Amino acid sequence: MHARSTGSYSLVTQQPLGGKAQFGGQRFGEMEVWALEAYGAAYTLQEMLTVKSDDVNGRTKMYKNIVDGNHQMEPGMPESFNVLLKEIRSLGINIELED
Amino acid sequence: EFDAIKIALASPDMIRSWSFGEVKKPETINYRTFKPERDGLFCARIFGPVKDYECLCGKYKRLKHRGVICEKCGVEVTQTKVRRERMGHIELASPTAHIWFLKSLPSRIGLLLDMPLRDIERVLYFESYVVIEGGMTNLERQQILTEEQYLDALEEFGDEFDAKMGAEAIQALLKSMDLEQECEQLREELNETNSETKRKKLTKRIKLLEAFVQSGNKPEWMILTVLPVLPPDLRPLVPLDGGRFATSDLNDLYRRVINRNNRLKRLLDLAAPDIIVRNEKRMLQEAVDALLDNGRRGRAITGSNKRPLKSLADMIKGKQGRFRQNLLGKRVDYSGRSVITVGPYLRLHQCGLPKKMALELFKPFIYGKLELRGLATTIKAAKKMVEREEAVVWDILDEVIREHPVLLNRAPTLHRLGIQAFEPVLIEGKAIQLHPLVCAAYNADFDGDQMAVHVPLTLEAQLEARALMMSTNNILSPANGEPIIVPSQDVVLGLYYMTRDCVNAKGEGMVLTGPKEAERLYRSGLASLHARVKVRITEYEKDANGELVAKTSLKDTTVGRAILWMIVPKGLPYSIVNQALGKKAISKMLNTCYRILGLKPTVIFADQIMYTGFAYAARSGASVGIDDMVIPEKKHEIISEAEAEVAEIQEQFQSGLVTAGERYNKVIDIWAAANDRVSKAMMDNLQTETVINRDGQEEKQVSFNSIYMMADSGARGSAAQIRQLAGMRGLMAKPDGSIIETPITANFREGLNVLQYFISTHGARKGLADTALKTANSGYLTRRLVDVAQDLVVTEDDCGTHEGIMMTPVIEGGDVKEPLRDRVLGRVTAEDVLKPGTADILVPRNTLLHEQWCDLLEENSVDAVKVRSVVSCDTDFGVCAHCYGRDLARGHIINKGEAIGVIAAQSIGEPGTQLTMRSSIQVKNKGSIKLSNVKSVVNSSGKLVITSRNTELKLIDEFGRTKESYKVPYGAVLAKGDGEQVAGGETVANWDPHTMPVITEVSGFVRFTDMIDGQTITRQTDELTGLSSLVVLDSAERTAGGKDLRPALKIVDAQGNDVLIPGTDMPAQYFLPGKAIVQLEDGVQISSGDTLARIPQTGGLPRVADLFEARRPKEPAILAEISGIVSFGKETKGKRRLVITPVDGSDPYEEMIPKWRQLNVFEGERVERGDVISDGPEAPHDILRLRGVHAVTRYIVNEVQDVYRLQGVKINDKHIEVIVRQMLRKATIVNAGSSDFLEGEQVEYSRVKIANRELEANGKVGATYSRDLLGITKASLATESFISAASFQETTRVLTEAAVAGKRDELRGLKENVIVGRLIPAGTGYAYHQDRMRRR
Amino acid sequence: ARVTVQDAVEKIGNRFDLVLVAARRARQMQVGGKDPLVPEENDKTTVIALREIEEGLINNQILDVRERQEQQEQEAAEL
RNA sequence: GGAGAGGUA
Ligand SMILES: [Mg+2]
Ligand SMILES: [Zn+2]
Ligand SMILES: [Zn+2]
Repeated sequence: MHARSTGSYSLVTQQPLGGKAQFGGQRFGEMEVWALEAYGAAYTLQEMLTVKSDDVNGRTKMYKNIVDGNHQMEPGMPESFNVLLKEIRSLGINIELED
Repeated sequence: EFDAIKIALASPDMIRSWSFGEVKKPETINYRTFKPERDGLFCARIFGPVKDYECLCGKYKRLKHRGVICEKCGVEVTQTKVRRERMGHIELASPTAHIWFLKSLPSRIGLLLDMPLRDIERVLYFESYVVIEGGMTNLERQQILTEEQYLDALEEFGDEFDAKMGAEAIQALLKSMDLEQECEQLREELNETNSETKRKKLTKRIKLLEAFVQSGNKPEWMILTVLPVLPPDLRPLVPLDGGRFATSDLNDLYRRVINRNNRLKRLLDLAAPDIIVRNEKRMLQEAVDALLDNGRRGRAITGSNKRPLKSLADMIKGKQGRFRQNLLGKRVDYSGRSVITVGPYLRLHQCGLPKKMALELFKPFIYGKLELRGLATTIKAAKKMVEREEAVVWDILDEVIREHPVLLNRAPTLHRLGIQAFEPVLIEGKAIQLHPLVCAAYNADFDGDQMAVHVPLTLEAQLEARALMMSTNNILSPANGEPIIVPSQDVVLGLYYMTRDCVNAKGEGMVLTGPKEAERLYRSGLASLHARVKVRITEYEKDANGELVAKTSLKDTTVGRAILWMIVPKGLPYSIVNQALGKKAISKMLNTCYRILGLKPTVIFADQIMYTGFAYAARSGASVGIDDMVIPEKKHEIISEAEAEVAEIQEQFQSGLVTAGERYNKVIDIWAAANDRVSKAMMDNLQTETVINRDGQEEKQVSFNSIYMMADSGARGSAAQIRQLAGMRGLMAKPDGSIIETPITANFREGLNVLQYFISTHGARKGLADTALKTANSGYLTRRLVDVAQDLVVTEDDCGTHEGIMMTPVIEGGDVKEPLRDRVLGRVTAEDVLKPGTADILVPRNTLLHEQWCDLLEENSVDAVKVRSVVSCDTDFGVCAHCYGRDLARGHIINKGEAIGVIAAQSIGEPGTQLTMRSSIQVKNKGSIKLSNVKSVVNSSGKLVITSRNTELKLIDEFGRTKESYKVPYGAVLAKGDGEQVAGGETVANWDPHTMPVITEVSGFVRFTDMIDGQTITRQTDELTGLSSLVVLDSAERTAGGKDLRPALKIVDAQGNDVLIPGTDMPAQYFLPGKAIVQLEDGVQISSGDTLARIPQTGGLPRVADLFEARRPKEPAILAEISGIVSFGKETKGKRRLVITPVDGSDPYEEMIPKWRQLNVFEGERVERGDVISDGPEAPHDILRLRGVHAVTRYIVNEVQDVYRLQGVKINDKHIEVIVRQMLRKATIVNAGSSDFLEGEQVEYSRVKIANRELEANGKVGATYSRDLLGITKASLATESFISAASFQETTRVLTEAAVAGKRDELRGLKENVIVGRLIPAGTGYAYHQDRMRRR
Repeated sequence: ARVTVQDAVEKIGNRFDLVLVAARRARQMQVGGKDPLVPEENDKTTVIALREIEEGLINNQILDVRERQEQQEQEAAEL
C-alpha cells in the first residue's frame, strides 16, 4: 500500500521518480494511454501527461491554483520533448518548429 | 502557437549559428574543488552559470548584475536553466563522414554518388585511393586504386591528375557534382534501354536526386566538419557519493574524440609523415562513428563488463529510447497502488478506499478547504495539522470526497474496460475494496492482484470521468453487444439452486396469494425453499405505447422462483423466471431487461440480483465432500474388457498377421471407445442418481450432488474436469505430439501411480510454457495492430454513395455457422431490399437494421443483403457515420468524432491470449435440390457427370430459402438433375478422390493420333491382366525423337472424319499429357463421360499474425492472370511455359511454371481470369489486383472470423473491415493524364482521389491509379506524418530518409498530438480541434 | 446523489458536447460568482450543473443566449 | 542515474 501526491523529480527528465523506496509515483503506461483514447476522454489524458507530470511552470501554477480553490491549468509544452529536440539537433539533423 | 515541424540537414554554418562557444579540453572536473574546468567539456563561460545569478569567480553574485559578464570568467550572470539549452561545437581538424548516411541500407551516399558501398568504405578507411577527376589521361571520373596502384599511377602519370583517399576525397566528389544536370541525363537514359532492372535503379536514383533539389539541402553537408555537442545538463555527471562519480559513457566518448582531435591537430602542426596522420585520421573517423552510433561498425566499444556504451543513436531506439520510455508513457503524480478485496456490500458505482491513501492523495484539496474554513492561515501550519491529522481533518476529508471520482486500473490493461472511474468510500483498512461484478471486466482474481489509483484534478476531467468512465455507463462490451456484467460464478450458483424443485418437499401442493406469502412461509420454515405451489402473480406488459398494462394470473411454480420474482422490475414476462436459471439464462435475462427498460432499472436489478444470490447461496450451504466423487460401478469391468481386447490385437501382431501401425491405430481407437463409454456411464449414473418417493411409491429426478450442481449450473468447470475427477482421465500425448498407446486409467479420487503422474506433469509443463510464450507474442501483435489504425476517426455524417457488400449467412458445407440476422444487425442498408413478393419494397435503402427490422427479414426469409460497409466510404481522412453503422457500445447510431480505429484494434487484440499457438454426398433433409455452375453431361447409366470445378449444390426448403450447401468435386456422378426433390438421408453424389481421369463428352471411336511407340509412347502393356496398355511418355521420359509432335486423341466415328464439339465449330481432340496411361485401343467406341486415360494424383495465433501481415504463402496456387485461351511454349527450361491469348486482345503474357504443378486445364480450353491454374493457398495481393476490393476483404474477414469462432469468441466484422481499409490505403499510378504525377509514383490514395475528382470539374482527365495492399508493418511506415513512424520501430531508417527528404509534419494524427501533449482531435477535444481548424 | 447521466444525454444526444457545456456552466458557478437554479443538497458543483442540464432549463443554446445577454449588459454597464 | 541477479500478478 503506497501513495504519492507530489514529491521529488527526476533530473534529466522532469517526471516523478519511480519506486516505493523513493517517494515515487505510478507509471501511466502506453496501453493505458490507448485505453483513454478509446473512450472519448481527451481533457483528462492531456492533463495527466502534461501538467501532472512534466511541464514545470504548468504544475507550479497548478499548485497555486489548487491552493487558491480554482481548478484550471495552462498546458505549455513538455520538457522531455525539448530534450528530444536538443538530442536530435546534436546529430547533424536541423529540426525545429515552424511559425 | 507553432503549427508544424520541419526537419532537414544542417550546414556547418548553421551549426556554428547554434553554438555558444567551442570546446577544446577533455578535462571536466577537478575532484577537489567541484567547479568545472576553464573551457573543458563542462564550462561556465561557454554554457552558463552553475547557480542562479552567480558569477563563477563570484565577483558579482546578485540579480542586480543581470545581463553583464564577468571579466575573470566571461560568464553571463543569469538563471541556470541556460545550462540546459546551450550547445557547444567542436572544430574537427579533418573532414569526416556521417555514419548514418553511409550504412543506412540503402546508403544515400552510395547510390547518390552511384558507387558500390564496399568501395566507399575502403576509401573512407584509408586503404584505397580514388581519382577525383583523373582527366586528360587514361583515368576516369571516379576510378579506384590500391596503394601500389596509386604510386604506380602517379609515377607513370605524375601530371596534374589527383587521386585522394578519405572523407576529403568524398567531399570533393560530392561538392564537385551538378545535381540537375545529372537529373536530366539520368531521366533521358531511363527513357529506355532498358527497363529490366535499370528501370528500378534509375527510378530510385532519380527520386533521390529530384528530392535533393526539391529541398534546400546541399549533398556535401553529409560530411561533418563541425560537431555539435549536447548541453551538459542533459548528460549530467551524477556523483556516486563515494567521493567518485558514475560512468556517464557519453562524456567518455566526448573526451575520447576530443583527444583524437587534439592529437591530430598536434601532428598536423608538426607535419609528421603521411602514414601517421593517416592512421590518426582513421582513428578519429572511428571515434566519430562510435559517438554518433556505436555498434554499427563491426566492433562496438565498452568500458567495463564487456557491455557496449550508449551512443546518441541509442538514446532514441528501443524501449529505453525517449519515445517509448519518457515521451509516450510517463510517471505521474497523484497516484496510489494497493491490493484489492471484495467487500460485496458496495453499490456498483462506488469502491472502497483506505483512509491513509485517501488522505495522502487529496492533500492540496485539504489545504484549500482548511484555509477556506480559516483553521490555518498559511500552508505550513496547514501542513503540520494534516501531518498530525487532527480529528477535524477527517470530516474535512469526508467533505472533499463527497462527489469526487477517481480512476482504477489493473496492470495488463488489454481493452477499453481495463480502466474505469468510481466514486470513493473511505474504509479503515489498507486494501482497496472492489465491487465484485466488475472483476470479470477487469479479469481480476483475488489471488494477490494489485491495482493502481489515479485522481482527476481539473473540473473537465471530473466531468469526463462521471459522464464517460463511470462504471454504470459501461455494461456492453464494445467488441459485441453482449453484456459484460454477467453474474460470474457464485451468485449464479445461488440462483440456480434457488430455482430448482424437489419432487416432494415440505409444504407441497398448497396455494399462495403472492410472493410475499412465499417469503414469509420460507422464513418461518414451514415450506422448503423449492416445492411446487400454485401462486397468483401480476405481469406487466407494455405492448401499448409505453403503457404498462398489468394483468394477473394464477401460475404454478416453485416457491424459490416466486420469492425471486419480487426483485425483477415491472415490464418483464414471468416466463423469464420460470426455468432452472443457468448462467446463460441470467445473461439473456439481463440483456432483455436492458433492451426493454433502458439503463437504470437494469443496473438496480443487477444489484438486487447480486445481493439475493449471495444471501441464498450462503443459505444453501452447498459444500463439496469426497463422497460426491461417485465412481461408476461398471468402470472396472469396462476397463478389463478393453484390456482383454487389446491383448488379442497384440497377439495378432505377435504372429505377424497384422502390421505395427495398424496395431497402434486400432489400440488407440478401442481405447478411445472404452474411455467414451466410461465417461457416458459415470455421467448417467451421476446426473439422475436421485430416486425419491413422491408420496406414491418411487420416482427419480435430476441429482443434487454438489459437483453436478456446480457443473451444470455453469459456475465452474465443463464436463471434462468432472470426467477426469471421476472417470479415467483419457490418453496423454508425449512431447513430440505422439499419443501414448496406454492411457491413464486412474481418476483423481483414486491416486495415480508414478508413471501416470510423470506423463501428466509433462503435459502440464507443455501447457504452461505455451501460455507464457503465447501472451508474450500476443502483446507484440496488438501493439503492432493499434499502431497502424490509430489515426482513423469518424468525422462525417454521410458520404452519399450506393456501393456496399452482399452480407449472407455463412455456410461451411455443413449447417449455417452463423445466421444472417447477426451479421447485419446494426448496419445501415445500401439498397432497399425487396421481399420475395418481388417488386415489394420491404425496407428503405438507408435505414438502420435494428432488431425489429431484423425480425421482419427473418419472417420474410431473406438470403443476402446489400449493406454499406466501411471499406468503401467516400470520406477523406475519415468515414461518414452511415458507412460505419451503430455504436455497438450503446443502442443508437455512432456519434460524430469517435475513434473507431483504436477500439476496433483493442477488440481484435484482446482475445488473442485465449487462442492456441501450435467420398459421397449424404443430404439429410427433404427439399428441392439446386445446382450452380453446371457444365455437365449424362453418362451411360443415365446419371449426371459434371465437368466444371466450382459447381455448387444447394438444398433449399419448400419456402425457397437456401438451407444447405456443399461443394461438388469435379467429375462426380449425380443421381438427380436440377430442381428435383430429395429425401432425408438420400445419397445424391459420388466420386473417386484418388486418381484423375481423361473423361470425354460424346460417344464415338477413339483414335491414337500422333502416338508412335519409341519416341512418343511406350507399349507398357499390362502383364498382370493382359489388356492393351500404352503410356504416353513425359518430356524427360520421351527421347529427343518425338519432341516436336503433340500426342492427342480426337473423337472420331466410323467414317473416319473428326467428330465436332457440341455447339462450337472447333474440332474435338483431347491432348494427352505426359504419363498418360491409355488402356483403350484404336478406332474403338467409348460412350459419353468416360475416362479415356488415367493420370495419378496452421490455425493458431500465427495464422492471424501472417494473414494480417499479408505474407505470401509457401505454395501459391497460381491463378488465371487474364481471360482467353491457354497454350504452351518453350518447355523444360527448368520449368514449363504457358501463354494466354484473349479472343481479340493482345497476348504478350506468358508464365514459367514449376514442373510440380498439376494443371487441371488444357491448352484447348478458354479460361476466364481468376480461375485456379494450380492448387493450394492463395495470395491476397493477386486476389486484390484481379478481383477488386470487395473480394479480398470478404476473403480476409471470412478467414479471420473462421479462426476466431473456431475457438468460440464473438467479434463484429466492422473492427476487421476498418483494419483492411487502413491496410489498402495506398495506390500506384498507371497513367497521369492531365494530372501532374510521375508514372511509377506510389502516392497516397486520398490525394489522387481528390485531385482527379476536382480535375473532372474542369475539362481535364485525371490519372489511372491502381490500389495496393501492404502488411501493416509496412503501411504504418509509409505514412505522411514522419513523427508517428519515428515513435514506431526502426527510428533510424525512417528518420534518416525523412531528413534527406526534408519532410515537414503537420500534426493532425493522434499519436503525434499525444507526443506534443495537446487535445486529441478525437473525443471531447474533437469539437475544439475542429473549431480551431475552422479558425484558420 | 448522481449515479447516471442517461437523462442528460437524452436532453443532449451526443455525449461529448455534454461534458463541455456542463464544464462551462460549472466554471461559471465555481470561480464565477454565480448561483444555482436547483436546490442543492450539500453537493458539489459538477453534479449540480449536471442536474441543471437534466431538467433542461440549461442547455448549450440557452447558455449562449445568457452569455450574450450578460455581455450586452456589461457593455451597457460601462457608460 | 545506469547495469546485473532474483522475485510477484
Ligand atoms: Mg491473480
Ligand atoms: Zn567572475
Ligand atoms: Zn460513407
